[PDB]
Amino acid sequence: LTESNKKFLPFQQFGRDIADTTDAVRDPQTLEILDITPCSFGGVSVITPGTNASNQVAVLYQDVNCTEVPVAIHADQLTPTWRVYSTGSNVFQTRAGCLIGAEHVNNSYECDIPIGAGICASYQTSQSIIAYTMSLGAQNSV
Amino acid sequence: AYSNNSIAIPTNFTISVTTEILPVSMTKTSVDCTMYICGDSTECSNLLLQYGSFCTQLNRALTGIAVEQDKNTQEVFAQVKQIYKTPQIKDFGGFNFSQILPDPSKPSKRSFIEDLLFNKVTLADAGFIKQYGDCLGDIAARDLICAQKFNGLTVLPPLLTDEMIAQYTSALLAGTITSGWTFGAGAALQIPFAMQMAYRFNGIGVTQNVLYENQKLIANQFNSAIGKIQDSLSSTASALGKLQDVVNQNAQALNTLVKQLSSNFGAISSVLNDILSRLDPPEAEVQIDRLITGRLQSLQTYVTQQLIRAAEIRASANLAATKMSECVLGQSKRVDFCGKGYHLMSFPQSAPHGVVFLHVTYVPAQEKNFTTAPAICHDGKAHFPREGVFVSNGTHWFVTQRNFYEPQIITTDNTFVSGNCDVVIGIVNNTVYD
Amino acid sequence: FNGLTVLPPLLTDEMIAQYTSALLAGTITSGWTFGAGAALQIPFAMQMAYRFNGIGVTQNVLYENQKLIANQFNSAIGKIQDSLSSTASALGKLQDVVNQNAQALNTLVKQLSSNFGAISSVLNDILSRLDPPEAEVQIDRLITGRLQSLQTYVTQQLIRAAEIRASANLAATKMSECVLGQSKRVDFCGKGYHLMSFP
Amino acid sequence: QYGSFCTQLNRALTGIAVEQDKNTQEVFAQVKQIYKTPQIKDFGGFNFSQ
Ligand SMILES: *[C@@H]1O[C@H](CO)[C@@H](O)[C@H](O)[C@H]1NC(C)=O
Ligand SMILES: *[C@@H]1O[C@H](CO)[C@@H](O)[C@H](O)[C@H]1NC(C)=O
Ligand SMILES: *[C@@H]1O[C@H](CO)[C@@H](O)[C@H](O)[C@H]1NC(C)=O
Ligand SMILES: *[C@@H]1O[C@H](CO)[C@@H](O)[C@H](O)[C@H]1NC(C)=O
Ligand SMILES: *[C@@H]1O[C@H](CO)[C@@H](O)[C@H](O)[C@H]1NC(C)=O
Ligand SMILES: *[C@@H]1O[C@H](CO)[C@@H](O)[C@H](O)[C@H]1NC(C)=O
Ligand SMILES: *[C@@H]1O[C@H](CO)[C@@H](O)[C@H](O)[C@H]1NC(C)=O
Ligand SMILES: *[C@@H]1O[C@H](CO)[C@@H](O)[C@H](O)[C@H]1NC(C)=O
Ligand SMILES: *[C@@H]1O[C@H](CO)[C@@H](O)[C@H](O)[C@H]1NC(C)=O
Ligand SMILES: *[C@@H]1O[C@H](CO)[C@@H](O)[C@H](O)[C@H]1NC(C)=O
Ligand SMILES: *[C@@H]1O[C@H](CO)[C@@H](O)[C@H](O)[C@H]1NC(C)=O
Repeated sequence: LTESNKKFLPFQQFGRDIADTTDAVRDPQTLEILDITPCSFGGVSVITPGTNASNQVAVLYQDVNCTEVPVAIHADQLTPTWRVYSTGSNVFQTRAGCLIGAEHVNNSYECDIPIGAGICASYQTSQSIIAYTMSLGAQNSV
Repeated sequence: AYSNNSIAIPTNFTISVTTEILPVSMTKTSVDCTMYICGDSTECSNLLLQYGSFCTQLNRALTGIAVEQDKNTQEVFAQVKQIYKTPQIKDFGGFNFSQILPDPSKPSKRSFIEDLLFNKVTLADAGFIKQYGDCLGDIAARDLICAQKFNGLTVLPPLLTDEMIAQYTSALLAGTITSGWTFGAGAALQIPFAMQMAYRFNGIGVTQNVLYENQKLIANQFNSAIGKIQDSLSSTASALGKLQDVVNQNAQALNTLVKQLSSNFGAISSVLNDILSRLDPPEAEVQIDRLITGRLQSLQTYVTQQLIRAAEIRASANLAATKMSECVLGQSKRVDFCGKGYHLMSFPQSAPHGVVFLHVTYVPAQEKNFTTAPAICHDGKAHFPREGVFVSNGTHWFVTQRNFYEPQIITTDNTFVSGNCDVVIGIVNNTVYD
Repeated sequence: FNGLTVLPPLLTDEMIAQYTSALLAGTITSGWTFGAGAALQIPFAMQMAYRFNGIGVTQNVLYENQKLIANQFNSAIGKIQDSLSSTASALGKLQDVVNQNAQALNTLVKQLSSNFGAISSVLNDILSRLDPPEAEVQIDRLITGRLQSLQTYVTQQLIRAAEIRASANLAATKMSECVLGQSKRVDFCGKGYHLMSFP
Repeated sequence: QYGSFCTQLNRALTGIAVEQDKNTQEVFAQVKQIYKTPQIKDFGGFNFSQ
């Protein structure tokens, strides 16, 4: 529940969404409009090497800027060792959302784990997860 | 006007540039198994747990579709792994490639025709933007995108950005204009452009002296054809129907999937909230089960249509890859494969979720009827031309090539002797100077 | 009477025959020139010599043995006609497509008699015997079954349409390459060294 | 109360019919100039009457 700028009719009580969903509800005691948002965030992708390799993972949040990552995923009411992936230090912003848990490097290699928008991830040396811009090939001229 | 002794030989020619548009990939999507059916309800999720692995199969199929979309793009555009850069010079013997070569001025290194093509598609990339800040406190209701996002439906971005695709196309163009077809079979070997055009003319069956003697006219015709193509693109908008059709079909499918959430499917209400509010659980299981069955059938229908569309797009991408490899990386002798006429060259241009080919062909212009004979008789021997046909100007007899009128005096080098004059039918009498 | 109809094709068979006749006239009076632009006249023997040069045999071979080759062509056409007029299993593909479509439609019609778990498959004798709120359950079961049948039919139709589209693309390529020109691809326009094709 | 279940079926069937017509047009309409058969049959001994 949050505060809403929507205006209801004087006798209205509920607000319905396009897909027959409740959007905003008027509080019966204090006559204010509160909008309803699901607390489940869709668009979480887990980047991992094989389980035989390691247990480190890097989380990608789709279409979110990392200023409001803890707010979007409700990091307050989350267990520990998940609040680490919300407000971290290896925070990298891409056009496909922004990736937390991988160190950004300026060296371009061949794509290993495709993430999106020209960014690929790889597991390299001790060992850690690095993210980089994929390389199309060797530069040449005629 | 068929006759058994009449032939027609073209005298002039026209250089025409045509356009071909082929869809390569479609949008990649993901669906949340639980948030679409039983969104934010522990009871409904517990009930959905009793349906087994229904939605894991849907996720697997959608993942395969996305992977094959990326694979289609890679196969179409990553033929060469060496990124040749455009030369600083533009001395291509009168040919003007500025309309298709990259323009550094634009923020995205794209050419004029590419800018036209990307501006001709009215999609605005609706999957993008909406960075979870747009679906927040506002006076208006949710857009058609926030409804998809809040119900578990998402769009995955393509692996290759449009700038990388433009770089690939630019490398292909630079290679094909500075080396010919040699850069596809191995290392790129430099060659002046007029020589390459002479090689193509020899490939289509016209002697290279025709190109050499009329270089300026051919260059002007090519420039005019490119200008006409640019004007046609800048005037009309229905030439890009296929890409817009793919985008519209995918968007309509997603919108219908969202709008299907309001169906009752035989239950008291389509809203999950006001079933658990009014009905005690063991009585509510019936309504919840009906809703689950309906909403699970909707996803299966969506996934099946997506798989069929993906198969069609894969076929189109395979055709596009073959067209690139044959028309762009070489010269194709297949009829009606790289443009109507006699193929000379093709130029690739990037388009939104597609490719555009600029086929360059050779077309005869003006014909002239003549009198022809299969063979020429002599003192006990029959004569046939090595390469060409026999043509008479009413009084004399000449030999000329097939696709261009260039009469020559009949000598020993033109014709070879085989047999005698009685066996051949239609053999005429004329002198053969040595 | 149950809502299933067949739409007629846009092109009648006479228009298709006109198209094929135009293609035949062009390919016998001009060669391959009518596919690349304006049709240019040429005597037929010279066109056959051009094809012989295309397959790697000098045109004097055709010129010296014109009568024998013409007789062989006529005999081959006669044998093709006799084989067509004798057997009937050479057209299995078209008959198979027609039979599959007809069987699909007939099965869709015959599926209307399934109960799908209701008291009766006839809609009339449910509303005749059951009051509406009690009849809603039976009506819903029947609706679900008859709606699943249509979905199965449509999915099968889409798959068959994809196959037919692939076949049509192959046919168009074959027409453009074998009919409008001479093809050097092996086993694409007949076994051997291709000379010409007629649609 | 079942929503747009059958509109999708109608759309798919319409697309199938349209693509059938498109297939016929692509196969048979390669040339738009209707050449007529010549009055003569002097094709050097070749018989095309069948
Ligand atoms: C309802 O009662 C509470 C408690 O007295 C009060 O704070 C609130 O303003 C009241 N609301 C209305 C609409 O009367
Ligand atoms: C994981 O797979 C590799 C591949 O053979 C194997 O060498 C390794 O032992 C596996 N790890 C475990 C814990 O079995
Ligand atoms: C949200 O993301 C954009 C990226 O386009 C960024 O520029 C902006 O600063 C972010 N919001 C905040 C409050 O930082
Ligand atoms: C990589 O580039 C960024 C941006 O220029 C820079 O801040 C960072 O220090 C670079 N990393 C290294 C190891 O130099
Ligand atoms: C065919 O050629 C012969 C000469 O060999 C000529 O007499 C005859 O008129 C020609 N046929 C036609 C229809 O003109
Ligand atoms: C071919 O056409 C061009 C364009 O009209 C013309 O300038 C040129 O003179 C023509 N050539 C011949 C040989 O007629
Ligand atoms: C090529 O065309 C552009 C515009 O179409 C023109 O500005 C440029 O001067 C042309 N190139 C040459 C060498 O004239
Ligand atoms: C050449 O002559 C034939 C017969 O005399 C005639 O039918 C044909 O139209 C002529 N060609 C041209 C281009 O006039
Ligand atoms: C045909 O061309 C030759 C070549 O110059 C010329 O000598 C002859 O007079 C021409 N014939 C006619 C009928 O104009
Ligand atoms: C050419 O020679 C043949 C026999 O060798 C003869 O019948 C014919 O009349 C000759 N033609 C001319 C124009 O003299
Ligand atoms: C061509 O064949 C038909 C029957 O097969 C025959 O009637 C006709 O005479 C033949 N053509 C010629 C020129 O003999």
